[PDB]
Amino acid sequence: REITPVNIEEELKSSYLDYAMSVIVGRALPDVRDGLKPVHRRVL
DNA sequence: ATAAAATCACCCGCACAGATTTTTTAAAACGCGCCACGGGATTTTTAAACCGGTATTTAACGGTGTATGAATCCCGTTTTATCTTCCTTTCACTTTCTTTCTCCAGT
Repeated sequence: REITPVNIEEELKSSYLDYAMSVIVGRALPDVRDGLKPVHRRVL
């Protein structure tokens, strides 16, 4: 209800995995077909 | 190299609150002087003590029915004891400027 217990390990793992996957797949690595990051493609 | 979140100076007019800065004014002070007042030595008069006596006026005493003084419990007020601090100060160190001493190539 208003208060629900949660273990710290699960929260840490979920949040860090989400952040790491988002950063790896959508911010820093280029594509092999056109060699562009998402920001470059959006600007163009 | 991509993301998340932040910070400061000045220009132009106008109205007002607060902080210096002259300017004026009333109190305190100084010097000189004179006459109002108090001391000293006589006259005069009256306030209060003393004898009466009488005629009131007060205070001590015995019942009822309260209003308040000491005790307890709190909370804002002011004192006092107790921490940190920025400018003064020198001072050994470092840095930076000024003069001097050679080198030294050229003729």
